[PDB]
Amino acid sequence: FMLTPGNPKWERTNLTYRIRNYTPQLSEAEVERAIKDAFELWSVASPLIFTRISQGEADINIAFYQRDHGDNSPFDGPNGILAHAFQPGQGIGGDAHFDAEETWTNTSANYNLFLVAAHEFGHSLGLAHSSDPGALMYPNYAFRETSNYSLPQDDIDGIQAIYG
Ligand SMILES: [Ca+2]
Ligand SMILES: [Ca+2]
Ligand SMILES: [Zn+2]
Ligand SMILES: [Zn+2]
Repeated sequence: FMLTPGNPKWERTNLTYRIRNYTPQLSEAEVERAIKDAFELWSVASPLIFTRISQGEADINIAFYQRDHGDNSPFDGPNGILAHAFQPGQGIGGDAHFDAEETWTNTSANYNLFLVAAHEFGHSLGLAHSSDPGALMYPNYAFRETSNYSLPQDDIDGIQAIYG
């Protein structure tokens, strides 16, 4: 596994998240379900608890944006970069942005919002990319059955190394 340089970590364990907007490819429910299940993989392997707020200042804000979107790291249209996240911190820290131009799905067709969100959430929690091709934290996307999905061992090792 690989930790974000500088080892940034949340000095807190109950963190809140907020879904600022949705993608019209999927229903709101399915979007909300992908995010919830994505936060839970990490949750069952660490002491972190995740609470959703409908509005207000959450620790981790989630949003789908296009090209330029205020943070100096414009997305690039279809394919290529799918999403990105900010390491732990106050402010934009912890935030996860998804490319609004992608095809978001909840099947095997590219892309599956759950596998990508669970990936972004590791970064928001302080993990960098892993060189283990089987880890969720691998640089490039790959579909894995999601129905009864759980965190690969290399990723468990990773949040464990950070949070215990
Ligand atoms: Ca893209
Ligand atoms: Ca934040
Ligand atoms: Zn962004
Ligand atoms: Zn990544």
